[PDB]
Amino acid sequence: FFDELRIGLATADDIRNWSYGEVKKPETINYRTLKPEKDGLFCEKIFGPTRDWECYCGKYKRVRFKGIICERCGVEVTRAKVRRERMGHIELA
Amino acid sequence: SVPGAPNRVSFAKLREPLEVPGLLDVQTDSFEWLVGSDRWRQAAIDRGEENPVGGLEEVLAELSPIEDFSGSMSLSFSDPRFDEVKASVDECKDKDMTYAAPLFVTAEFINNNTGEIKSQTVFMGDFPMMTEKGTFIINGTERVVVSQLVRSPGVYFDETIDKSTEKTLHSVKVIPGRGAWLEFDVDKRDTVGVRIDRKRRQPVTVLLKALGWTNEQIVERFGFSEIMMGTLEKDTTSGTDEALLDIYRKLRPGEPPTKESAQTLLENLFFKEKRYDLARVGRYKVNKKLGLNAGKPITSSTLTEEDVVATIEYLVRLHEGQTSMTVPGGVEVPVEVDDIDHFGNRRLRTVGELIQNQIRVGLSRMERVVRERMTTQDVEAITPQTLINIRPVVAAIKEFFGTSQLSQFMDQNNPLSGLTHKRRLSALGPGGLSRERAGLEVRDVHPSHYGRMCPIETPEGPNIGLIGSLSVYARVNPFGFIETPYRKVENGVVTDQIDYLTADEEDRHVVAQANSPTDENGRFTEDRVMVRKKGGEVEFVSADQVDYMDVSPRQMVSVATAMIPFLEHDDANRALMGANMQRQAVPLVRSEAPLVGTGMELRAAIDAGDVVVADKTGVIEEVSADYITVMADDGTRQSYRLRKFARSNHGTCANQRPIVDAGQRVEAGQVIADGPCTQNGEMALGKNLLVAIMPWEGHNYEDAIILSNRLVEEDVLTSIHIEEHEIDARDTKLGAEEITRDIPNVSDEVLADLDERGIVRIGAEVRDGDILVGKVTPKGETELTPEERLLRAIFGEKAREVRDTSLKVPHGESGKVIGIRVFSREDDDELPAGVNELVRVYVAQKRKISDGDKLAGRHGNKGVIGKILPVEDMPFLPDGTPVDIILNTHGVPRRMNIGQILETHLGWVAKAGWNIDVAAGVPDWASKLPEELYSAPADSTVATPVFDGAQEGELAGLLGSTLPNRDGEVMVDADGKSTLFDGRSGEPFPYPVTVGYMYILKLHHLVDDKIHARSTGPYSMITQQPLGGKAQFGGQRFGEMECWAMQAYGAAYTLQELLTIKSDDTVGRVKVYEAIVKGENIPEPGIPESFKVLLKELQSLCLNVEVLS
Amino acid sequence: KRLKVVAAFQQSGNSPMGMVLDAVPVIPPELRPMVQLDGGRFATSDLNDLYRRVINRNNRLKRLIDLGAPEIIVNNEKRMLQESVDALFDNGRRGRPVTGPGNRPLKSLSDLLKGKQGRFRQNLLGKRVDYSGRSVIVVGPQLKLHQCGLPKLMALELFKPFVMKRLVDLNHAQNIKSAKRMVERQRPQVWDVLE
Amino acid sequence: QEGNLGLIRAVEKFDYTKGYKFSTYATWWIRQAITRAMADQARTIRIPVHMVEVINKLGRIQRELLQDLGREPTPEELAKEMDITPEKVLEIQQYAREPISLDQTIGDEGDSQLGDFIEDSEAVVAVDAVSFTLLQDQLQSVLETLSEREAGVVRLRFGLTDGQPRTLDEIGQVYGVTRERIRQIESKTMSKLRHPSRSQVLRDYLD
Amino acid sequence: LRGSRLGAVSYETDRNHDLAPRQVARYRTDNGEEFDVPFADDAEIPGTWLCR
Ligand SMILES: [Zn+2]
Repeated sequence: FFDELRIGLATADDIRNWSYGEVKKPETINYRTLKPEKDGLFCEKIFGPTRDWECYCGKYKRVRFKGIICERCGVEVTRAKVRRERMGHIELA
Repeated sequence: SVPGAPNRVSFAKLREPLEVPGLLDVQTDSFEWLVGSDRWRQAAIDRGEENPVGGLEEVLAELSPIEDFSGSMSLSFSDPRFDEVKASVDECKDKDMTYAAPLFVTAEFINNNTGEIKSQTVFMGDFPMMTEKGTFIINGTERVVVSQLVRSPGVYFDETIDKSTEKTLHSVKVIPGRGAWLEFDVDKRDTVGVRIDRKRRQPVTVLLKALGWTNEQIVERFGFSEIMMGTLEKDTTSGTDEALLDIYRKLRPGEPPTKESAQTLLENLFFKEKRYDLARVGRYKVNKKLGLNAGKPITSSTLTEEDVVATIEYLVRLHEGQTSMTVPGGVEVPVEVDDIDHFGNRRLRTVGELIQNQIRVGLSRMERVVRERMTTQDVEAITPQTLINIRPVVAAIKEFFGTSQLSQFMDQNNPLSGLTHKRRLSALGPGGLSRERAGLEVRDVHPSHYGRMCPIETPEGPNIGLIGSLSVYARVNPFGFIETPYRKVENGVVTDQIDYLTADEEDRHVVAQANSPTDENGRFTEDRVMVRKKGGEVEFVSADQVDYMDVSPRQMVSVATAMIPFLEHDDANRALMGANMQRQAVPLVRSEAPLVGTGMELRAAIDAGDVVVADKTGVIEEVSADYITVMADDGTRQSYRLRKFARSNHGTCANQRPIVDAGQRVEAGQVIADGPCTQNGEMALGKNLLVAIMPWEGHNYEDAIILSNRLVEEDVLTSIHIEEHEIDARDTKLGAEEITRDIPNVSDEVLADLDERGIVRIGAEVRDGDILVGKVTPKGETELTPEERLLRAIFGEKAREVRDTSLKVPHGESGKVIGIRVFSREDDDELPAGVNELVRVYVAQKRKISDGDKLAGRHGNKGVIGKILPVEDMPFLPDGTPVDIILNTHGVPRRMNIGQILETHLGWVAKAGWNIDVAAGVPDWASKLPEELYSAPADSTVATPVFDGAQEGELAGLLGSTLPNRDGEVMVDADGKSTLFDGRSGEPFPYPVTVGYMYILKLHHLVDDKIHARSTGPYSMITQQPLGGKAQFGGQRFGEMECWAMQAYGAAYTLQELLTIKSDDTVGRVKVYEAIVKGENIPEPGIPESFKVLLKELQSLCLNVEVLS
Repeated sequence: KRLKVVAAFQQSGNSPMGMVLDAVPVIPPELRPMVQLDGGRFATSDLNDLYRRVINRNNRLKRLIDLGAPEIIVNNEKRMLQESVDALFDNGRRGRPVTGPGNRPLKSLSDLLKGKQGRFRQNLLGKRVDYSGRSVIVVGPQLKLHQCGLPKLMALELFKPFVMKRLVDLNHAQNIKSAKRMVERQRPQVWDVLE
Repeated sequence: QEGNLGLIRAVEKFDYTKGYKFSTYATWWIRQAITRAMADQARTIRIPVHMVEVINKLGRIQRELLQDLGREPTPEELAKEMDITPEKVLEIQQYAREPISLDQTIGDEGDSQLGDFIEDSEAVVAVDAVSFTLLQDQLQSVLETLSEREAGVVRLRFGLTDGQPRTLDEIGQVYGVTRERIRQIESKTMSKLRHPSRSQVLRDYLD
Repeated sequence: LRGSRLGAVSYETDRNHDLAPRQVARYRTDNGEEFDVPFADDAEIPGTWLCR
């Protein structure tokens, strides 16, 4: 439901809150095997999986598990549509 | 003239003193000049020219001699060569490779420090040699080069008034071939401020002081002017170094000035060929405009300081307003302001110069690279081949054809379309009028277009005016100015000397109209003759005043506009529309020449190159549908191959067929085979059929058209169309892609017409969605869903690890496979990198006319097909023949094209023979009718030359003197009307209706390929919106004005549905589809992707857009 | 004027700290995707480049502070970091714009919505829609004022979902996919349902 | 800046005791740092140092060998001097590829973009989303409810009820039967269900 | 042309009333903040983690 749209000036804390991870590395995708890197601009750990309800290490690949965060690579099994819904932040020096 | 021309009686009353010249000379002659063919030098020499130079030889002579920084050694180029084309035209086109021939230039090296010299040939790439039909073939596609209209170099005197102060100021803009421009000025305050470049303005006195002339010299030659009288005392500077240094600082502020570089830099930008250059044309124009170097053929091609002071002198004289002036040493010349759109300074650069520009750029870059590479190498073992790297020139030539906006797919919709594409003139493209600006003022007709550029033929889109076709009789002067022929006339007598004149040189004389009368000797019968005059105006003058005359009435119209009978009875708008539409006529299965037409239809075909012609007189030996053979009279045998069912660039059929029989004695230049739109060597773009002008039950309301079912039964308007599908098999990182008959998840009956190698059989009929080529590709996704596992375990389809990505017919296309081609890396075919195999399949289909098709006449009367009616529903003449087409009456007068009525009446006169009795002499209305027109048989053909056609009196007499039918009666009275019987009720119509035979076309804007619609299917990735365009399931666009209309209706819910559910609501589309399939209630729409993406963007910009409730 | 500017912060709750940044957000990847095209081509939005120009210049700065480099080095690094962030947010308002291969300036975040293209001016004024068709029009003199004639093929394909629903309802097809396949080839016994 | 880093690392090794000049020693380290950075982060896709090395070798050889014959070297000529076989050379050439930008404007106007006509291969198709549900309402709901406990094995064997497929013995021990008994009842169920009389309804999904 | 995303789509039965048992752990960070992570039934207890 929509009543009005407010446009404030975002502070540092809001920017930190909007992000589930920090981009600590400048690579986009691996030149070989064509997958996102562990800390790159396309990392699955930050923006979610690229395959529906799958995992980076392949240990979890079914809707049998959803919302579970993997204990070895950090990617949570969830719909792939989250990759257009989650943001990241860069902490400036 | 033409041996095989069918006898077509013509209404022509005037005689032709000059036959129509070649219709493709503009392209071929320019190309021959570019390559410098000896067969072009032989003609250039005849023009009284000594030691003519080819264009490429000119480009090489520009860089001849070459030198380095210290002139230790010099390089040189000369003598381009051409060995032979790599392959034939047909082989080059079918092997989708590029037509070209090797180019060799002989290079020479001289050592100044030692005197050692050497020379050898250097391979300088492969040059795309032109074909005989004036086209190039690149990557298996035929392309044409369209000339570009531009502003010629010279001095442009101009004037303008000031709105605020009502003062007039003058300027002299000078545009060079290359470099930086400059312009004089006369400010309202009398300050003569030059803007030497995009830099700022200063008085011209400083410009003149900076080079040579002192303070006391200026008074010698300009001691009769007021503005300079004031200027010589308004300014204050006597030191040449100061003026030089002042101009140096203002030109390049912030740089260290020196007393020698001050002269060095100014000389490096106006008076040196390596930076600033005016072409051969520029010097000619400047010299004749100002009278300098009268008659001298001097080769100078860059500014001369004498001409600059002559320019300021001319400006001074013009500001005063004197009629003429004279430069000391030159000749007397007139003083006037120059028109910028006048074709005396607007010039067209053709294919030759367009190619030469790119060659020049490539050679310049190559010269830069070689002058860099020279330094490292030694001075004994060095050779030109080691020095030169031909990469830039070849790369730039190859980039020109494949990327230049002036290289265009040839419009192979019909022979006339291609013929009028090669002769097109364009103002757009690089180096011309920027498409963003597109000034509205330059689009209108200027009085100099007469006989040079057609005023009727232009695109009807936003490109109106900017693009037009060349005239029929026009030829291009070597300088790039369009000439036109005129008959020399003398003291009341017309002579046999035809002279080509340019616009400027024609402006000096008086030119009379062609239609004016003359006696047998050539004397003017009438005392006062109507002529044209210098202002581009129409006046009357006595006999003594006349000085020239036009060559023929058709001189001012192009080829296409010339093929419209009774053009003078049609307004310019409808004539333009008809000329444009004549280029959209699709060829039919069987061609039929118009019953009534111009005399041009013949040549427009022969010069189009789509009709096989005899190369030598002789006898036909053997004739076959695939090729013809002829035996010359000098013991020589020639063989011509005929193209069959070939695809055109636009999808039509480029069929050819013979017209000769064994034992026929042909003559040189005689048509042997017909092109797509040809019959007996005459252009046949459509069909002539029976038409009656009358409204009919509203089915033809608002310019719609009604057709008899006969035209569908006997395939009168059926056309063949061939599409070309492709698919390439190429490797991937999970495995290679294979072409095979077998593909997963299909029945064996789906593969009925598939070879063992996957490709469909030749001649097999393919429906929508059928398989043309089976191509499985690696998938490797092993973890199938448990339900699929169970199903595949139940049945025999255990499992597979590959996809079914086969090539399938587009949803909407169907036909029969007429051909297949396969290219494979297995035999080292030139497959572009990254491809293993490639297969092309041709699918051809016949198309009968149907509802929604578009037909038009030659007079801009196009319409859709509202209804096709049974033969028994059509109105029929008393003899019983039904009418084929019926056109609404109300459209004829308001749209204002009466030429179609005369066309219909003369078509009836031609269909049924005519004869006029001679008892009391010839009838008065037939006093001037030629003898051969007195009597003609049935189903004859007539020619009505444009601007010399049959006057309405002669046509009325012909209507009144028609012959009867088989029953000895006349169906159409002397007024061109006949009674008609209603096919529905049977009662005769209360009043007579006008009937005849009209020649109609079939336009390529068919309904068979424009209908499309979408329910649900593929979308766009990034935008999450349904994609559109040519592809299947192309969605429609709900623009902004549509939203405004919905808002005005107050349709809040429908607007939301059209904006969220049906466009970009990813979670809503599936739910709506499943609700429809289940019949449940439609769920309310959710948040569209657009708003979410906008919110995320604004958040990314560190703006905390928070939604409130 | 200075009052009209400052009073915005007065009693508005938003402190002026917002206009000094300690962390720069990253737009979700799908709005700057890395797409594999046919033949192995990859395509990616210019944003990915600009972001890297930050993550690089920041990272090196994180190193330069560790090494204790002279004042000049660190000052230059921080100036480059500020310039890179400025280019990332809105390119071209300062100095010359950062350009990619050839001669073309990269599109920044502000360019996504400020120019002729973008959400506000381009993407929000109309969009493509499903369940729609187009075709030439002809005169029907036999029509009532509230009637219009539609081609058989267009109407069938456009009503496909309702057609399948009714076909499966009347036992002509055992399931939705069977009705779909039947409609694909326009089987004769569907017109009585389409009507 | 990277040259400055190289200078720093040079100064932490310049040794006066050898008598050499600072410039002579520091030039090498400056080049090292600058080239390492330029090969590490000059591409959107990071081709590692060892791979960009061989890529540069291939590029230089291709550029240089042209003067020997006047042609751009092909895989045969390149392999004849790179000491590697043509297929590896092709792989290297593919690996050296770089991504283009979607924001380029195509169509002779500044209205369309390269990216508007990108068809999505992952986009959900509604019909399938419906069809599967129907199958879930036709396979699991109807055909399963025809053999009671004999059909119960299919629920665990194929994991239709949970998604975890089970081995024979693993579902033999939930009841009081051996793995081979589970195999036998599974064979009975497969024989009975595979018969056309019931498969006629289920076949039409991918017949 | 057809575009790819290095991903895929699946449509199997989602639900919430039947779920695998989470094992929830919490981690304290050197900056003073705390976070939570739900793990699977494997009963693993990782000692270290990298947080948001
Ligand atoms: Zn994992």
